[PDB]
Amino acid sequence: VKDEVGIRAQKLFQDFLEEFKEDGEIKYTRPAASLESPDRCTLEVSFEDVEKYDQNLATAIIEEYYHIYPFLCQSVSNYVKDRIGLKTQKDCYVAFTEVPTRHKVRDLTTSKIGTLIRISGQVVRTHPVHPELVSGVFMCLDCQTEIRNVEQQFKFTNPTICRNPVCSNRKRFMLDVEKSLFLDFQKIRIQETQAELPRGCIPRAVEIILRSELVETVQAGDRYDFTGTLIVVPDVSVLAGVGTRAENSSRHKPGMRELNYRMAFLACSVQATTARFGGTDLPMSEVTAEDMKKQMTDAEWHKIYEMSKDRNLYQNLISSLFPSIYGNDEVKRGILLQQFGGVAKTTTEKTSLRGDINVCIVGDPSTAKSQFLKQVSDFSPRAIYTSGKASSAAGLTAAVVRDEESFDFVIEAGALMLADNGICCIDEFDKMDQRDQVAIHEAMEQQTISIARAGVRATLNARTSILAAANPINGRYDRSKSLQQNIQLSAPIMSRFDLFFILVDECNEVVDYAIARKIVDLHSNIEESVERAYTREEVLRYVTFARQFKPVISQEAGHMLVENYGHLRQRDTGTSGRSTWRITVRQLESMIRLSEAMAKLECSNRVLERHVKEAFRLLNKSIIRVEQ
Amino acid sequence: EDEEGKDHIFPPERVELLQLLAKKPDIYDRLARAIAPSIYENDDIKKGILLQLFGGTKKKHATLGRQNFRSEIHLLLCGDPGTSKSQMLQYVFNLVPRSQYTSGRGSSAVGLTAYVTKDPETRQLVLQTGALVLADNGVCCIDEFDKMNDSTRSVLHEVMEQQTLSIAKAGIICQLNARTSILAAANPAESQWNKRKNIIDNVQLPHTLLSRFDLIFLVLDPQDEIFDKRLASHLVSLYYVTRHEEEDTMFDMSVLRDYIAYAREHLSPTLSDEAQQRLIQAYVDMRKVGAGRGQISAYPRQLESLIRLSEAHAKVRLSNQVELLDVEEAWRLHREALKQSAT
DNA sequence: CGATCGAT
DNA sequence: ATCGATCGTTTTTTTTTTTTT
Ligand SMILES: Nc1ncnc2c1ncn2[C@@H]1O[C@H](COP(=O)(O)OP(=O)(O)O)[C@@H](O)[C@H]1O
Ligand SMILES: Nc1ncnc2c1ncn2[C@@H]1O[C@H](COP(=O)(O)OP(=O)(O)O)[C@@H](O)[C@H]1O
Repeated sequence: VKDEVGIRAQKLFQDFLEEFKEDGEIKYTRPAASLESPDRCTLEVSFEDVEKYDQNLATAIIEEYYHIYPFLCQSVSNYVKDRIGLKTQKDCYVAFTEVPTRHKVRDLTTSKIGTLIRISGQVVRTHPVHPELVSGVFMCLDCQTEIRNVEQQFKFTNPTICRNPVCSNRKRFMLDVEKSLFLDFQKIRIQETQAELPRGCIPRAVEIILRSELVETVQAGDRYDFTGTLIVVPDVSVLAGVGTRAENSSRHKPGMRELNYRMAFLACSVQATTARFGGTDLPMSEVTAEDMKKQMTDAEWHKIYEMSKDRNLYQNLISSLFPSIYGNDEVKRGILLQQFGGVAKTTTEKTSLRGDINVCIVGDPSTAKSQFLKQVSDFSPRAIYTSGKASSAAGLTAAVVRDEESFDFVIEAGALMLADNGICCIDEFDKMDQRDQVAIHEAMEQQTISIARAGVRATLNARTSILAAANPINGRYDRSKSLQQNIQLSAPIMSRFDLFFILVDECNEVVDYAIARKIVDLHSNIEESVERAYTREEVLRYVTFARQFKPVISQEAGHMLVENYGHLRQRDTGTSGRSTWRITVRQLESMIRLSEAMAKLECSNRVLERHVKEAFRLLNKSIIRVEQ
Repeated sequence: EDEEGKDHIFPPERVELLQLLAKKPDIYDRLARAIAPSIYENDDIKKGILLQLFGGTKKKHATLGRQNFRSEIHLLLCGDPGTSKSQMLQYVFNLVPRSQYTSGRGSSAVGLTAYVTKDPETRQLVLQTGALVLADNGVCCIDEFDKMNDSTRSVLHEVMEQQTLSIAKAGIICQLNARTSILAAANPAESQWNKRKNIIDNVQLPHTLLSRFDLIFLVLDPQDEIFDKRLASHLVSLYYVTRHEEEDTMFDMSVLRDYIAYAREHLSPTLSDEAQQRLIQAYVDMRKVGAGRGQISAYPRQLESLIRLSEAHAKVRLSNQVELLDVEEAWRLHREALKQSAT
């Protein structure tokens, strides 16, 4: 038999890593040790390590793989047997990696089979889980049916001759779906590499298949690294293949099937890169291996305590993410509270209670209100941005279909709608048509929305806050008309938005030259930016930690937010004579979570009356800022 | 030719001639003069073309991860039908490496992206192809700009101002990369640009979005009856002979073409002190512009374009460090076509 | 063109 | 067991009307 060399090879590979494999340690025993209890049968193996210990079985491997492949499972079983009292339930999935060579859709021939190569592309027109009972039990009819044999080939054949008797050799027993061998896969398609975009021909597409553990972790918009298991495809029928046809015409002494095979492709490894984030128990670049609530959730307390303790870190952090930017210092402190948590109570079945807050920008032209947010897509997770007219109202809705593809009417998603716990802000809120506008009129507040005309019990939900992009009528803040005529917009959204912070433009020479003095350290290609206080890694980790705390109110300003709000509406008892304005409890709700988040800054629970006072100050800022 | 990079490397003997070309202060006009095959009228813009011939500088942003300001170069030509914008640039389609040629009403927004339909190869339909993401860094010669629905031309705001794309359909949902520079040949809703009605409104666009562009070097019919005969005779004789001459306009077979090609790659303009500080002084009156009724004025995006122009013109002359003269031709480029609406 | 079925 | 005579065997289409946003 051919591959007994491969048998002994991975055998003594085990026998070496049965001892140490890496510095008195092994990287593929503790994965197997976690395996031992549930026995899930997936273990990736480093391809480098074949060249480390086995001394270039890569070329012993990377051609006759498809035939050798099954012997690796027997090898796997032999591994698990040595130290575990073992039954042959064991199996072999593999998710190979540590492989160098990266080829594409063009170097395809008869000579490319049985390899392990890594390849990318795109993901399109996905398709579902569709099981397989590959195996069973089948022989003659009478008694002699105990058949756990090798009958699991792709080309399936109930017909078997016999095991013990002289009995039927076409009349089969019945089937076993009970105590036999089954498994799963799916099927999707892939387009040409967007890293390899030549002219002329189409995006030649490949067929693709996935084993058990690979499943439902592919997804549209993602590039990959496969195995190189190009196939002889056990196909059944096709046209246009009018080549010569053959079949075994046996010995003369004193069934048919037309043969035209097609191609597909199979793979048993994935690194869905460019699509990987990780929360806080992932060890980052900067860590501190310590004990904590969880693994690395705040094990950098050794610093994050410090980043939660200073009375200076407020302003320092206000200045630790605008190094390349200069403007007012109010949104530079308020906008983070949009990204910073809210309330997060633990309370009744009254109704959904919200954590997030509406947020706005207005300003004169060319003020880099865009550059505030152009980065934010690159900044936060879940929170990817484009414009609203960057798509249709198949941004909010999906693309409305009136032709038959699966059931002839499909509006079940959107573009705003898939921003769950991230914001997908938009620009140009003034000239956009009043369709998504009145959709947002309740989709921001009552985050539980429906449609008709194509509804599969339409109940969708927004999840996050927003960033606005207004601009005045004349392009300038010419004080010649009221704000209600300066923007020519509605009331309730001007109250739904509990925070405005308009950016006004002027002309004073020192300012503009000071900006160019920013530019002094924008192209000094060494030192083209300004100093900082806090690195990004610790910043986002502190952010990722500061939520898990259960913020609380028991504070006399919590008792006497009645007092500050009574004064809020005492001074706002007017705002009715000269160009009347409106007060409303959304303002209170917003101040509440605002004060709460302002104390969530503290890495502490339990609201303090300082936070109320600053929140009152800021609300006063916003409302007097609304003053004409 | 195309952009593999490896299968295009040039020999040192050609580098001799390339740096020879660079050794001309005449080079500032030579290649702009070598733009046309035979056209010898008022090429004063072809220098402004040539900053996109030598197609822009690469101010990378692998440095801070922030603010991703490419040296975005964006210029369009607009004027009357007399100018051969369509034909010039039909020939320039036979120049540009990533030569495209579409225009108003050749293809929709989805006629530029998501060519989605059935595929009997898979026996299934697939999510499929586009136009612009094939033309990264390239150009599409374009005409009849004031012809499209608002569906298109609100895409261009997205790319011209962010140079991006993020897409959401029921099938694949994508955040791709797309980015390139313009050429276009926009037209008005009129037949001639109306005298005493600037393109501030003549071509069909809004109030300061018209102002938003870097600078569109204006085009119009030459208002002089006389010069027709010269080229009506010379460039018809061009046909009558059906060949050229390598006169003072020495048309290089490929000695022009690698100074084009090789000068995309090994070059890195840098600023020490030269080409910045002039308007960093003169911004006093450059932003006394706050006054005006319904006008459009000076803004602090201009200098971004100025630095970009500057590193572009340092690309010609191959000055690894800053060129200063680029400022002077930049100011020229400006105020030859910024006083078209003093009104 | 395939399997059933009978006898030699 | 072997051969031969018995039994039974069938597949091909593309486009027009009213409806909904
Ligand atoms: N404080 C600042 N920091 C950085 N860039 C700035 C600042 N102020 C202005 N700018 C520049 O001014 C430009 C503003 O343009 P932008 O406001 O995006 O146009 P629009 O007004 O159409 O939104 C940006 O390109 C930005 O680089
Ligand atoms: N310098 C030139 N060389 C060659 N042809 C010219 C020149 N100047 C004008 N033309 C002629 O003028 C016409 C310009 O029309 P065209 O530019 O195609 O209209 P539009 O301006 O709508 O694109 C062309 O047919 C071209 O032959």
